[PDB]
Amino acid sequence: KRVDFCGKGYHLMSFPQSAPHGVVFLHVTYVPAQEKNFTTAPAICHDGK
Amino acid sequence: EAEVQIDRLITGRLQSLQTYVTQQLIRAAEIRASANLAATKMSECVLGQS
Ligand SMILES: *[C@@H]1O[C@H](CO)[C@@H](O[C@@H]2O[C@H](CO)[C@@H](O)[C@H](O)[C@H]2NC(C)=O)[C@H](O)[C@H]1NC(C)=O
Repeated sequence: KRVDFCGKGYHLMSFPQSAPHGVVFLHVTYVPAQEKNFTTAPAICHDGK
Repeated sequence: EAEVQIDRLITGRLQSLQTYVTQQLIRAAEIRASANLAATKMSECVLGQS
């Protein structure tokens, strides 16, 4: 859950690969797309509640 | 006779310059870790909730 620790976006999973004197991580993340506009409210009022 | 006296200065000044350059490497390795912590705090406290 650490932001940016395992790639950009919401981390899903990672896979390691070996390199000559190092390691390559393949990070799979979720990136939200195609946002729409809406009107919001904090609470609803119904029956005086 | 001035070669022998110039070499005594050359040796000293080289020693002093190289001491300066070692202590800067050791001080930069410490500034680097602080900046690496600042970069993690910017990710985890400013662009998120930790
Ligand atoms: C949600 O609505 C806002 C405001 O209506 C949109 O903001 C527009 O942004 C563009 C930038 O290219 C401005 O030129 C417009 O003046 C803004 N207002 C408009 C178009 O009414 C925003 O784009 C909307 N978001 C989505 C995802 O559609």
